[PDB]
Amino acid sequence: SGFRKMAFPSGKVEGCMVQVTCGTTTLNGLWLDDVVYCPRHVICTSEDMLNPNYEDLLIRKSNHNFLVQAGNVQLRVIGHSMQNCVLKLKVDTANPKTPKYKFVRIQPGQTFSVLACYNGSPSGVYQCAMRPNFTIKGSFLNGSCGSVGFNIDYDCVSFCYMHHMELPTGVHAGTDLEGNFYGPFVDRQTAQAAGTDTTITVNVLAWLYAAVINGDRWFLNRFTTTLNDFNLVAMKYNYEPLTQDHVDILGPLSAQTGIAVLDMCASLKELLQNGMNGRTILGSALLEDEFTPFDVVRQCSGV
Amino acid sequence: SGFRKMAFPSGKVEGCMVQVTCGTTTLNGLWLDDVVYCPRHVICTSEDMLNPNYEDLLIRKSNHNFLVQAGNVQLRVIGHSMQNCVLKLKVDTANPKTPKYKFVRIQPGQTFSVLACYNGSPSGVYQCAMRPNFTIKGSFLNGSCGSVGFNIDYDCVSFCYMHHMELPTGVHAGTDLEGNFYGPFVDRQTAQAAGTDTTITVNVLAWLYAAVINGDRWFLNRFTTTLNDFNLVAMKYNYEPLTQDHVDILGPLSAQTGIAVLDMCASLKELLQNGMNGRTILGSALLEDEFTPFDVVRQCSGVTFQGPHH
Ligand SMILES: O=C1O[C@H]([C@@H](O)CO)C(O)=C1O
Ligand SMILES: O=C1O[C@H]([C@@H](O)CO)C(O)=C1O
Repeated sequence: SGFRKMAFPSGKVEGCMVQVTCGTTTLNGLWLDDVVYCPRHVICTSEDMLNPNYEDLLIRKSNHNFLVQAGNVQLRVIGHSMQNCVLKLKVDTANPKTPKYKFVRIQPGQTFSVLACYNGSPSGVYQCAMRPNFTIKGSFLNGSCGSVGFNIDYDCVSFCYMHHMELPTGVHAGTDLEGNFYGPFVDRQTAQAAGTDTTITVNVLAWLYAAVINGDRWFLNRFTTTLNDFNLVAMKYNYEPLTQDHVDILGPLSAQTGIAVLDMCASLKELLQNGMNGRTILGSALLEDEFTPFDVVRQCSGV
Repeated sequence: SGFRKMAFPSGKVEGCMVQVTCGTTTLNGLWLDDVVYCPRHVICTSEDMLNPNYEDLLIRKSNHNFLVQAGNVQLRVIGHSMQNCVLKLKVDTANPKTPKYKFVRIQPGQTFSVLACYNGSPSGVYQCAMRPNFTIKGSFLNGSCGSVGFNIDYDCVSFCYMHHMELPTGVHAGTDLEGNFYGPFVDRQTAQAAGTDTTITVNVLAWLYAAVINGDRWFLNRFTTTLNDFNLVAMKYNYEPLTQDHVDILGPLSAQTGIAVLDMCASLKELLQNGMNGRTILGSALLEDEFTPFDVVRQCSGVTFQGPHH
């Protein structure tokens, strides 16, 4: 029992983190086989980031301009190419600690673990979710660029995020491991607007189900609601629309607890209108939306 | 910027987790050098946990009754001894992945990362704190016993907790790596009450300091209070007393922010009585108390630890 923001073990990812330096700019790289992936803005200074032209800044660079350090063994760069917003540096040595891995692009609402790194050294691991506006509310300091987000599906490490930027409002943007940003963001220091951030409804319900599995039941009620009847209320409170797909996804949690999805939907709606009245659910005074239904299954059952 | 429940990188500890099976009971063990540490109740069945005598159940076992599996090597047990509530099994092979380690007993209020394990395979890592009532608010399922809690200095893993049981209120109890339980709990299926839990005051102040580092300053005021005057108000709200020691520990955060500890205490006093008035601090509507002053300093300063590339 008990419920925690649980991250995956970071060992398999620790063995892939390297330091990539270009000029006076240093950030982290992902070393899989004989390729090192890192944000392409490693070739920029601070003044450069105001309006960088990556076409030009890369043509001016050679293999010897990239200093890659794995621990403090220096990896020799033998090639370089740009794929969207990530730089791919081929080195002369394959990473002996490369795990079974896969490059995936996640949907908003899905969660993943982040291994925060500085100078290629691990600092901490934590869980977060891809917001509906394609930002993430992470913890990143200067030098953290190139840190990766990942899930471990059984034995395969699914890399899904590479950190690139901190926007002026404090949230963070990045790409998949093919270099395509999540959301409308670009690797330039400029005014960039995110979409309205909304709450991940299906995650709140999954988390409400985790609460009931853990003995928190005070928010259950006797009303019942439907699909259209739930969504008309949800979006006044900036909640994502709940689909029949979601209702199926919550099925296993419904069965484990014996409370139908539409019963639970009536409860949340109630919490939306009246508030929590000084009470708590799973140690929180807010409705948590960064646990997927799968996440609840791992902690309360086991995938 | 940003602030998160950050756990230590778990790589160095992942290489030490093994599966320990005795009879029909399977739980996790910690394999350091040629010794495997695990909870001693691996030798009990459900019928034995009602009122076990571990001296007896252990005398009726010998080395071949303990099956230890590391990955897909079967470790051969060549000795077994009991130290308080942990069982120590010597194996014929030293763990090649042993790091600097240390067995420490932590104080209530201190935090550590837990590597949740099942069948000797790590499943997840999360941060938590030793509650003042010597429980921990963990996340553990059946088979998780033997999971360990730890801190990392730089390359040294300080082991401080081994999981043993879930209390009926859903919280968890365990021992240090010498087998001594934290708190008044015992490894027998019996009536056990944890007791009233209090809020870790010095941790809340550390987290308030983290907030101001991150740009959240709305709770600051012009007042200062005295340790005695703050504690009179705090302890009416089920808060741990704040000592001169605590005030010292917060010194570095005070210097970094330019806010005296007793100034921050004046802010906390207000938040305790009036609430947050529909606002949030670091994305939370509650006062967080599971970040130590040290936890705030490294996360806000980006302290790193030794990776696997020597
Ligand atoms: O999160 C951030 O990303 C950039 C980069 O400098 C970090 O490597 C920055 O300034 C942050 O605060
Ligand atoms: O923490 C726990 O201890 C018991 C034990 O049966 C697991 O081995 C249990 O089910 C937990 O959740």
